[PDB]
Amino acid sequence: IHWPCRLTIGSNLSIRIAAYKSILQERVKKTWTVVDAKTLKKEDIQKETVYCLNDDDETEVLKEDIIQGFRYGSDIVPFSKVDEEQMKYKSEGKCFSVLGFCKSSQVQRRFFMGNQVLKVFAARDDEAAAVALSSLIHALDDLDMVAIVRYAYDKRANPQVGVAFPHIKHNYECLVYVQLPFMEDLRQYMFSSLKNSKKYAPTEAQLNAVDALIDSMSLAKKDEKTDTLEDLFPTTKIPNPRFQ
Amino acid sequence: KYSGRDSLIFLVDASKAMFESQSEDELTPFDMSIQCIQSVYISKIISSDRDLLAVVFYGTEKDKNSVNFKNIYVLQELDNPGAKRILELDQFKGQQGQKRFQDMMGHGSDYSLSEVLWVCANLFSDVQFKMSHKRIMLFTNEDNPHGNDSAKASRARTKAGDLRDTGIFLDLMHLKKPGGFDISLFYRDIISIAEDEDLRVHFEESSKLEDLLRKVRAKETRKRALSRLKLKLNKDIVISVGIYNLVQKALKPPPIKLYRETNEPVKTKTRTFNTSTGGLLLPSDTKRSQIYGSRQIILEKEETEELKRFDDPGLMLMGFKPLVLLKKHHYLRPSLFVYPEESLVIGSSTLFSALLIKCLEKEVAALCRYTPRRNIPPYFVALVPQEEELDDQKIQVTPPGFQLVFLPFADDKRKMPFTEKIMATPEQVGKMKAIVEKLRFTYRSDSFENPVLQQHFRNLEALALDLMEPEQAVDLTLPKVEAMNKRLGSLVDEFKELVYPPDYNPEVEYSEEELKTHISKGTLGKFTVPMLKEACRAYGLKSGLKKQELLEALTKHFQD
Amino acid sequence: GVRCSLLRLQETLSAADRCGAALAGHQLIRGLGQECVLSSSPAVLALQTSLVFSRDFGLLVFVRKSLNSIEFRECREEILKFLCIFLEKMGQKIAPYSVEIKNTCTSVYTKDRAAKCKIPALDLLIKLLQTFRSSRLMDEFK
Repeated sequence: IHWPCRLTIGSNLSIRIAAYKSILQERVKKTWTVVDAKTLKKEDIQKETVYCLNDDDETEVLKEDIIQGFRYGSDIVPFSKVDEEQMKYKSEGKCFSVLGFCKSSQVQRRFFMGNQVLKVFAARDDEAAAVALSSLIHALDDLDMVAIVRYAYDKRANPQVGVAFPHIKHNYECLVYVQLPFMEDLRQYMFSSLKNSKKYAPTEAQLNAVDALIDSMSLAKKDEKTDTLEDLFPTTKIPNPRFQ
Repeated sequence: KYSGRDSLIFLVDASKAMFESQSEDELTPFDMSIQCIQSVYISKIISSDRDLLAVVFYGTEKDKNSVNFKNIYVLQELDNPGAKRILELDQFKGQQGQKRFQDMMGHGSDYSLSEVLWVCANLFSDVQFKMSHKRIMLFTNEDNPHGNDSAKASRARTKAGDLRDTGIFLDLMHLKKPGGFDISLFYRDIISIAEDEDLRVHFEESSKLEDLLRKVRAKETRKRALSRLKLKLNKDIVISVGIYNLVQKALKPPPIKLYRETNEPVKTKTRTFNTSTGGLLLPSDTKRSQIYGSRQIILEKEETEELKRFDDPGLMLMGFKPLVLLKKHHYLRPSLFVYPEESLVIGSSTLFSALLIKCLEKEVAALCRYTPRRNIPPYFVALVPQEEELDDQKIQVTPPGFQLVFLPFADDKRKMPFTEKIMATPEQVGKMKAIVEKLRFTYRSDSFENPVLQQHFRNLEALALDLMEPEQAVDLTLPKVEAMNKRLGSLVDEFKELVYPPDYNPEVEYSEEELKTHISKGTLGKFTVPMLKEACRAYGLKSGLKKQELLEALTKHFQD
Repeated sequence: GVRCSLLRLQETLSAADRCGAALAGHQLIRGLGQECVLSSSPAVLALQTSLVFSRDFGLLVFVRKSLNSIEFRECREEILKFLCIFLEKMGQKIAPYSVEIKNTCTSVYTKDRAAKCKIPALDLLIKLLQTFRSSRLMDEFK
């Protein structure tokens, strides 16, 4: 589906844009409904959360007598639904602002997030903003460096940063958006080096054997010697076997 | 290691010169230290709310410690940080806070500097848990506590060395005061971190206290395996690896239901109640079901999990692919990390290291079938060999190993509409290049913070310490529109004139009779969905959401 | 066993800083119970119930008096380990004050959100160990 927005640099430079959805994990639409094994009817079944007090149970504790609460340290601070809605972050609707431009080497495929990828194509059929966007992506592609973006879906959705690589093909021309990690979103671990170790250093015979192994099980042949890596069994075209 | 919790003990001076300071707008060093300790508390309660923190004022007139020692006060003992512990500390901020401390604690009363260090070790030794780290910051505005008595200095040095031998690393965050002396002095052989520094004699500013980056209010530290799988090169030869995650989405802790009258947590009890005939139901008389049109498919609970089982949990290697065949566009899930582990299979690390070396030598990536749990459908993965990268400071930033890359299936790829290729020209691609070069940026991972999480944490702080107004987070992901516009210059308008055409702006009430007459009238038109819904609800007929549902049901039933 | 049980251990759940002295309570409950080996006229069968199970200063009620004590809910669990295996004496036909102890055990079941194999599976052996040695009075259990 169409997703209109406006990519803006500074304050007065704006290009009408349309980010179409791209590769995203897809699940099964239908759902499993619990049904009693006596007449095959859902109406007979009935489930409901029943909040119950802690001391010697109780008759009931009603919905209207329940308020939110957030753990903060060893104790609990009583928040509330209305207070959450009142005092919280408030953005300014959908936005695709550009923070800046960084070399296309400081972002790496490992530091990606999100369950989706976007392809910010152009504006609609009017070929006015398309020229500006194509100029931007060509300036990013013939040169190097890539555009960081502050992207937000709606007023309610949280704003996220990301990268917009140039992506030029013989049929179309557009950028692609993928989320980046935040500061709290990042985890650093400590691992022992696998090269300076002496116990697990493999000998020459093992190296040659595994070299022959990986040369035998190569999944790509340089057929016709035309500098084309003709592909053997590729995994990006097999349909998800789970659904079938 | 895993179950150890870091521990911290502060040590705030309370000398006479510690309180009195220069008479200007600059904070008195005591208020600076109290604010910094409060900031550390606030940072450490939101992040890793299991460490131990305690504060031990020294130089006071009173005394409170396990072993009776003069002029040493332990305001709090080692425990998890709490809101009440913060509120017990903010009463010392300001001149009124200074007077409160003076009337409640005192000042002067020359100390020994050794019994305080002994006391700190006492609380460190009184914990019944593990001790991952032991640190003691020494907030002080003086650098030569002694010198008129060499015996006290020697005793302090001996006790500090003993603490270092025990495994206690103290690091003083020196406070600067008017004058000219904060010299490297009888504290140099005491700093057991022994941080590298120029050690310049004539320091004239506050020491490494701004280094706190005060209130980094977002973190959740943890290291765990997350899986322990077998990598089957073939049917019979298998190696054992662990599947860590380097980057994972951060979410705010879930809310807890509370009873309004007593403000105590209420336990929930979800149970499938009777069939309007009384009683409770078995997991054995409630089968799962699905409906497609008029066909109802009835399927048991275990058979539901049986239809999504393909392989045993493990990585089945299926070949090697050149790195140039792994396109950047394709991406589904955050990339995981693989390290060789030697608990299930001995000798996995050697084969893993040989495979890594000869796989990044030939710039190829292992292709495997990934099944993380017992009943998950297989999902292909390209194991990209990630070579270890290290800084000059011997700090690991990209640990060696294999990195998962989830290759999407063809089901997970969406198709774009046809678009017309329109290319730019020279003389404006150059202008775009000039603008981009004028907007340089050295992107770093530690650049931005989640604004929603930051706002939520600040709101919680305001609601737990009655700050009378929440702290407004500076939204780091907001573009500096005015600064970047001023830096850009007038070339943006040259761009706009160059391509954009001059004319291009870039920017109830119803009853029986009316429905009986309307069904013959046949409109049910300006009749809104909100009022169709209320009619069908208050009348009691079955209702849905789509308009055609109600438009058919009411029409068929009301007349026929 | 010793009449000073009230003085020695009811003081424990009265003071602040409940982190600690749980081992002291464990020592107290081991001392009061090492005397259980004696079998010649214990004369404490009717004494314990009014002291360790009473609604005034009992110990099974020290779950309703332990709800707010999270730090003394697993320490309470560890002491009530032995407090609940204390019933391990199947050599008596006496059945005094068993009716209310049945629902007391039921309350212990419906009180603790954790230690589910430690507080439970440690209670409700009163059933099948102490109860169902019955059908002579049988007023409420079934």
